[PDB]
Amino acid sequence: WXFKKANSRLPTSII
Amino acid sequence: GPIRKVLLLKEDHEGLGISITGGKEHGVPILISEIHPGQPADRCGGLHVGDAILAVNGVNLRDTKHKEAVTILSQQRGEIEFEVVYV
Repeated sequence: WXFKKANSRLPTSII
Repeated sequence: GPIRKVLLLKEDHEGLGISITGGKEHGVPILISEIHPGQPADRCGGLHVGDAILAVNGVNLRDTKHKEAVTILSQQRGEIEFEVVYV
């Protein structure tokens, strides 16, 4: 739900 | 929700099967953005997209930059405990 800063387009890694 | 501790079993040829985002330099926790089907994270059935990884095997990741956290996570072997909370 809604707007969480942790949902914003940020650098990502696949491990 | 509440903190959960979840055990993941990773075989030596496998990765964890997660995409992770976030980190100290972004002012957000280390977060699970994807759970890859069939890989260890998926198989444990206790982890969700949107979970913050607070610690892994007792390594506190609440105040660590992205790359460092990814490095620590990728060094873990065998039966790995994740301390998580849903954000």
